[PDB]
Amino acid sequence: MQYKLILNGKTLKGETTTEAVDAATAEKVFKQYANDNGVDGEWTYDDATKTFTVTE
Repeated sequence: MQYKLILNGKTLKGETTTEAVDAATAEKVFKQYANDNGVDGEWTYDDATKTFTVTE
């Protein structure tokens, strides 16, 4: 119900928390949104840490 999104813009780092019931949909929407905002790197789906990380 709770996930984490860590996106490192090479020179920019930020962490946030959100409570949703559809990570599959949110994860996809956030990816396209982050990319559009200039957020790139390596994304993955961690089940043991239910946390996401992106490194430009």
